[PDB]
Amino acid sequence: LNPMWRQGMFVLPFMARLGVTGSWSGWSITGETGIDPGFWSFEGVALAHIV
Amino acid sequence: EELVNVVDEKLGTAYGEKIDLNNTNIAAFIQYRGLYPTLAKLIVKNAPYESVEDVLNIPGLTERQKQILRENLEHFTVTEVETALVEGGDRYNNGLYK
Amino acid sequence: MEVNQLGLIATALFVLVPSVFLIILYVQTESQQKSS
Amino acid sequence: MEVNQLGLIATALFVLVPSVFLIILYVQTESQQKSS
Amino acid sequence: MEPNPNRQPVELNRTSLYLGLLLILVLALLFSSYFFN
Amino acid sequence: EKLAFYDYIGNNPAKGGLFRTGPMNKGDGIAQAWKGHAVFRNKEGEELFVR
Amino acid sequence: MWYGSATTPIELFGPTRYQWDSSYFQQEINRRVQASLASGATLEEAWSAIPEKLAFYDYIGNNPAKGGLFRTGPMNKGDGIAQAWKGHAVFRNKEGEELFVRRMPAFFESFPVILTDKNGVVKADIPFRRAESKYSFEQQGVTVSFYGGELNGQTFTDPPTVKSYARKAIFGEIFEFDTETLNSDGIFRTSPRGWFTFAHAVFA
Amino acid sequence: AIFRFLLFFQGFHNWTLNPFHMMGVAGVLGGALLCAIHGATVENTLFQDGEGASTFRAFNPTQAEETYSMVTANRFWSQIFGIAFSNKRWLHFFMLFVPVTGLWMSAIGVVGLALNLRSYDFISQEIRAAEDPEFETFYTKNLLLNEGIRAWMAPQDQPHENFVFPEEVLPRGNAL
Amino acid sequence: METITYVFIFACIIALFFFAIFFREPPRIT
Amino acid sequence: TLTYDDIVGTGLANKCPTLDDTARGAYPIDSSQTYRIARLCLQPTTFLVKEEPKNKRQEAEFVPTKLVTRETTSLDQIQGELKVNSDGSLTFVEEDGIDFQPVTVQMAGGERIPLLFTVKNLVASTQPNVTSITTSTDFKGEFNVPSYRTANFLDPKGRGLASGYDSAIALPQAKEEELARANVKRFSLTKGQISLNVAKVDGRTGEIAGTFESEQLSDDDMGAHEPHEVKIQGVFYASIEP
Ligand code: CLA
Ligand code: CLA
Ligand code: CLA
Ligand code: CLA
Ligand SMILES: CCCCCCCCCCCCCCCC(=O)OC[C@H](CO[C@H]1O[C@H](CS(=O)(=O)O)[C@@H](O)[C@H](O)[C@H]1O)OC(=O)CCCCCCCCCCCCCCC
Ligand SMILES: CCCCCCCCCCCCCCCC(=O)O[C@H](COC(=O)CCCCCCCCCCCC)CO[C@@H]1O[C@@H](CO)[C@H](O)[C@H](O)[C@@H]1O
Ligand SMILES: CCCCCCCCCCCCCCCC(=O)O[C@H](COC(=O)CCCCCCCCCCCC)CO[C@@H]1O[C@@H](CO)[C@H](O)[C@H](O)[C@@H]1O
Ligand SMILES: CCCCCCCCCCCCCCCC(=O)O[C@H](COC(=O)CCCCCCCCCCCC)CO[C@@H]1O[C@@H](CO)[C@H](O)[C@H](O)[C@@H]1O
Ligand SMILES: CCCCCCCCCCCCCCCC(=O)O[C@H](COC(=O)CCCCCCCCCCCC)CO[C@@H]1O[C@@H](CO)[C@H](O)[C@H](O)[C@@H]1O
Ligand SMILES: CC1=C(/C=C/C(C)=C/C=C/C(C)=C/C=C/C=C(C)/C=C/C=C(C)/C=C/C2=C(C)CCCC2(C)C)C(C)(C)CCC1
Ligand SMILES: CCCCCCCCCCCCO[C@@H]1O[C@H](CO)[C@@H](O[C@H]2O[C@H](CO)[C@@H](O)[C@H](O)[C@H]2O)[C@H](O)[C@H]1O
Repeated sequence: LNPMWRQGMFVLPFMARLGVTGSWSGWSITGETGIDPGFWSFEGVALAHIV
Repeated sequence: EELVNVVDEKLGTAYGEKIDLNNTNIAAFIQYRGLYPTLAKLIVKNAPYESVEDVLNIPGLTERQKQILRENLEHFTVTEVETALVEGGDRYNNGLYK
Repeated sequence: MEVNQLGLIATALFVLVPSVFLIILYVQTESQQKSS
Repeated sequence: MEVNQLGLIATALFVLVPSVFLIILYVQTESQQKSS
Repeated sequence: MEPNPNRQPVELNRTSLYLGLLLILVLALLFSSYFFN
Repeated sequence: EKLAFYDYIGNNPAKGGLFRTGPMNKGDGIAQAWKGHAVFRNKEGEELFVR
Repeated sequence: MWYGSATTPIELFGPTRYQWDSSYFQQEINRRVQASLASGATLEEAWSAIPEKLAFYDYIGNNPAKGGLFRTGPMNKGDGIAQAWKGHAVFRNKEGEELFVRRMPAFFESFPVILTDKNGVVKADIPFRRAESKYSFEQQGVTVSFYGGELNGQTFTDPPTVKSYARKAIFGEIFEFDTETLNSDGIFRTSPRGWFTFAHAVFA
Repeated sequence: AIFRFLLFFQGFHNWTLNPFHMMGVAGVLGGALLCAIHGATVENTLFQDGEGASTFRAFNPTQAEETYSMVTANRFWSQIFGIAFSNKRWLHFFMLFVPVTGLWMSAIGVVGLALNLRSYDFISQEIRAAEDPEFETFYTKNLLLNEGIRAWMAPQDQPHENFVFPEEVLPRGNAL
Repeated sequence: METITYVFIFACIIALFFFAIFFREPPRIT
Repeated sequence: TLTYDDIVGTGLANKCPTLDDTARGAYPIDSSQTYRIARLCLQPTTFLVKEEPKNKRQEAEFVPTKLVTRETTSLDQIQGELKVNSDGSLTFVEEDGIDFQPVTVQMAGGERIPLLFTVKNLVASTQPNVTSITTSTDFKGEFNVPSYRTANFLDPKGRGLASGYDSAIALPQAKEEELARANVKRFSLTKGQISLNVAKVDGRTGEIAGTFESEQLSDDDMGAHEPHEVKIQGVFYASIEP
């Protein structure tokens, strides 16, 4: 009931479409119990770009 | 629907007037003649007391210890065991010093 | 009144920023003849 | 957090305003040699 | 590095200054109400 | 619940406004739960439907 | 502006910090109350005579000394918009003895609540380490009665409420504030007398 | 009798959290750095104008050429700190402005504490900590120190006040 | 909203550091 | 064999006693003889925290969490009499030991759930007619979950239960009404449940081993917020003696 699109998320959805679906914080955009993105988590993607 | 601080509330009962056998901390007994050292550890070490006199019935007490206890019963009392005051060994070391 | 809290800034910047862009140019123009 | 609502402006202006005053002078200086 | 050829000066006359401030300030009197909402 | 949620005009991109800034949650609020399907009957027991 | 002066009326600018220091207003109040009694007037009657305006000045909340450099806005953003005088509060213990709350010296952000008798003997107080309270309310059976003001005639014997009222006593006369209108936060802010003085002492 | 004036301030005015005192420090502290970095730069940039090692004499109290090399200095720092002076006249004015200015801000600050118009708290922090008992910042920590400094000090430091704080009132941690 | 305001002024000091070093007016010998 | 300078740092001091695959024995329970438990150890392995209801009553599950502390979780030295009351069933009565450890686990989202992993005042019993404790045996029972923080604990703003401030000292003229919750520190006390299931035995030495699972409550913070539900899955050793 509170998916990313209700929270005015603009860029998050674009990272989801291609595969980035989790956070270093342990949560998943699909809501999966403690999974583990590689480095390529939403934080990683943001990082890469900043660099 | 009122939140209550059990300790401030207990300072309304006999606790806050006399040594509470079920609650007050061991060092309270260092205020009356030969009562602290050995008896205090006994009193405290023996669960709650349904009533003051019950001290008199603690295991293996000497007819002397018993004699004193009777002397100071007028300074004792009893109130519902209060977790906040009993939990954590607080009765042997309530965290206070000088 | 329950106004948008970012309104005071959205309006303030929307004025200063480009408005200053112009002030810079103008003055830097004048000085190409030592003026100011 | 219950911050001061005028903080975002008090800080924004406190930066832009005098900061722009300096940018104006500097650039108007450069142009006294056609620069910019 | 050495001096760069392609390189002109920039310019903006009084009139433009004035017409800009008019455009800015007015766009601001227009949109400010929709920003405060 | 997810399904029911999509069946709510409040998630219709068509509603909304140009200066109604923010996420959809600043509008009708943060969806908490589906109160259930509502059937409206009149005195005769007939089942009515809301337009 | 900081001290007195016929050019700095206290009804245009606020009270002086020195009028609180010497319990200026408090004195005149008693001086009246005590008189009203000589005139044969019920305790209530006597206090109920004290003008609200006067009581108000006898409140640390209007002390220019309280306040802070960045605590912006009018005094009402602090403790709220004064609505009415809840009346004078007398605090008696179990023995009936009348205790007195030690006031807050404009200097202390926070102050303890000590209650002493006539000759300043510590009679009651609110403890920090309950392990050995001797004067805790309850233990002393403190109570509070009100005279004049809007709580006039009422008494409270309930520990919490007595305490609450005692902590608000520290600030001098107890009032009722409206804190919703301006969305106040409960923190004192200085008056014009305060600011004006600050600005001019620094520009100087 | 001064160290006392220091703590009193920390305890009642929470001075160290005042932006004006901070500048005060930044100036006194940085004016010391200038008065020491400059001194060292001059001494280790001296041309040789003597034969021995004690080069103090090599300096003719009489006019002429600079005694150290401003050119060499400007080079050192610029490659070992990116920025470097290069205008003795500006360098020495900065050296006047830095420590002077900071003691001025230091003053304005106190002119403020005269009216107890201090910079005691950050409301945003208080409101949060009042509601949420698990919020703790070095800010709040220091505020408790102050409560302690006032409670225990006040009595003997303000005699005309006849303070009397029963042991049960004295704020204290655990054990200590 | 504050976080952002603090991180900005900071990002500015840091970009201003770059320019002050690598974009000064070279101290030419006169 | 292994000593202190042998274990120090290896963190073996937290893992407790094993039984080489030789077990499956049977420790003869005499009934005409009094038995006690020398050392009962409980080594935590996994902590789960039932996802706070979504409000939408749709069966909340226990999700795994990351251990934010170190290897400071094990319960050891626990002892007490293993009473043999009628109908053959055994009943252990916890007497004393290092029967509690404050653990803090970082949860999936972001939260940090501190609980008081304990088995204080534990009293577990077994199936009736227990003769020679075997891999078929097992204990179950309740225990008291004290309270993460003691009556003495003070909060960042000074307030506390048995000691400390009375209120929001930094907001002198605000409404106390809404701050009540946090100005009055209540001290809870609740029940916890475990169940030690024996997996290995050593008839000879009289030492059983196995897995355990207990469920308890998290820290409510002197009652500032609601406590989370926890479930702990670990291992346990147990040296029984007459
Ligand atoms: C750690 C770093 C630090 C630093 C660098 C500073 C720096 C400063 N502090 Mg701060 N302070 C600190 C920590 C620090 N403080 C802390 C932790 C506290 C406690 C919270 C304080 C509390 C504090 C207080 C309470 C005060 C300062 C003040 C000052 C300023 C000094 C002003 C001055 O010029 O005095 C130098 C001395 C003078 C008063 C100048 C006049 C001196 C005359 C002309 C000399 C006469 C000499 C005579 C000829 C010789 C006779 C001598 C005899 C022995 C023979 C200075 C900016 C002061 C201030 O703010 O002033 C406005 C002040 O009052 N500070
Ligand atoms: C492709 C473009 C784009 C899009 C589609 C979005 C979309 C979104 N943003 Mg993002 N955003 C963008 C770019 C974009 N953003 C950029 C570049 C930034 C950096 C500044 C941001 C920063 C940002 C923030 C900080 C936030 C969002 C949020 C959001 C969401 C809420 C909608 C909203 O904010 O409406 C607001 C829109 C408006 C009212 C703008 C209308 C524009 C006016 C008409 C232009 C001015 C007119 C012009 C001067 C006329 C002159 C004419 C001339 C000829 C004279 C939404 C999903 C919010 C969020 O997180 O959601 C929960 C939020 O908080 N965005
Ligand atoms: C003589 C000076 C003066 C004085 C004493 C007052 C006094 C007052 N004003 Mg008025 N005001 C003034 C001038 C003055 N004002 C001017 C010129 C304006 C036009 C901008 C206003 C606009 C104004 C408004 C819009 C409001 C008030 C309000 C108020 C009242 C609340 C106090 C307050 O706002 O604190 C706030 C004060 C501060 C936190 C400022 C501290 C200043 C910092 C330290 C300066 C920045 C430092 C500097 C950059 C350092 C650089 C150092 C360098 C060497 C490097 C108070 C009675 C309020 C009111 O109506 O009350 C209900 C209100 O809403 N005033
Ligand atoms: C590790 C070393 C260290 C560092 C880096 C700092 C840094 C700082 N101190 Mg601290 N201080 C230290 C040790 C240190 N201190 C110690 C041991 C004490 C005594 C316990 C103090 C006591 C102290 C006091 C009492 C005060 C400060 C203040 C300050 C700030 C301004 C100081 C200033 O202007 O000095 C003079 C100026 C210079 C010589 C220029 C140095 C360049 C700047 C200031 C360093 C910037 C540091 C920043 C964190 C890093 C950004 C770079 C980025 C790439 C990461 C500054 C952030 C003041 C403050 O609170 O300010 C708001 C203040 O009042 N300090
Ligand atoms: C019981 C008692 C026992 C004894 C005492 C205890 C021990 C004391 C030790 C310190 C002696 C160090 C030598 C000083 C000189 C020097 O370095 O030469 C370099 C120059 C010499 O100048 C100059 O001399 C130069 C020539 S030359 O140096 O002879 O070549 C000349 O060219 C130049 O123009 C002229 O200005 O020295 C200075 O100007 C710097 C120092 C003096 C500043 C005084 C400040 C006051 C505080 C003093 C505290 C002293 C501490 C004492 C410790 C106990
Ligand atoms: C409804 C009633 C209300 C009235 C409405 C107000 C509108 C009044 C008329 C103004 C509109 C004409 C401008 C457009 C046509 C034109 O491009 O004109 C410009 C005018 O300059 C100007 O002063 C216009 C400058 C525009 C400012 C925009 C700033 C953009 C930067 C934003 C930064 C963001 C980070 C440039 O003119 C030029 O001026 C000279 C060059 O500087 C030369 O004469 C050029 O040939 C040319 O004539
Ligand atoms: C240093 C140099 C800087 C120079 C820049 C100058 C700045 C001046 C610009 C003024 C901006 C006006 C907007 C005010 C609204 C506001 O204030 O709202 C914001 C919209 O933001 C944003 O999402 C900004 C991005 C806009 C995305 C929409 C794309 C539109 C393209 C249209 C084509 C062009 C015609 C934030 O949305 C917020 O969203 C929520 C918080 O997450 C809450 O609802 C808030 O109350 C709020 O509504
Ligand atoms: C176009 C060119 C403009 C260029 C100017 C650039 C502006 C940058 C300056 C930033 C200002 C910082 C102040 C933020 C506070 C705030 O934000 O507060 C305000 C204080 O205002 C004011 O009363 C401003 C006047 C201050 C009077 C005090 C005199 C101080 C003299 C000290 C000597 C100099 C050292 C308003 O007070 C309000 O008062 C109440 C509403 O009436 C509420 O409590 C509000 O929440 C609020 O606190
Ligand atoms: C986030 C925390 C923020 C911390 C802030 C730290 C501030 C400390 C910087 C020192 C202040 C400069 C004081 C001397 C003034 C001066 O003389 O330097 C000037 C450049 O100034 C500036 O704009 C200096 C900009 C700051 C550069 C930061 C250095 C970064 C270190 C990188 C480490 C490399 C491994 C230019 O030089 C002058 O230029 C002329 C002035 O008319 C004259 O030639 C003068 O003699 C002189 O040469
Ligand atoms: C107003 C508006 C708008 C606009 C806006 C915009 C256009 C924006 C932009 C923005 C941007 C454009 C931003 C950016 C940012 C950036 C950043 C933030 C960056 C950073 C960086 C960094 C941090 C770096 C670093 C480094 C270096 C230098 C070296 C190497 C290493 C490293 C990596 C560390 C619109 C139209 C929409 C609409 C209406 C309104
Ligand atoms: C050389 C420069 C080096 C810079 C290093 C840092 C680079 C990254 C810069 C990120 C800038 C934005 O950083 C982001 O700002 C927004 C506010 O605008 C913060 O958001 C904050 O305010 C919003 C409301 O507006 C709250 O809901 C949120 O809980 C709070 O944390 C984000 O928590 C912060 O991550």
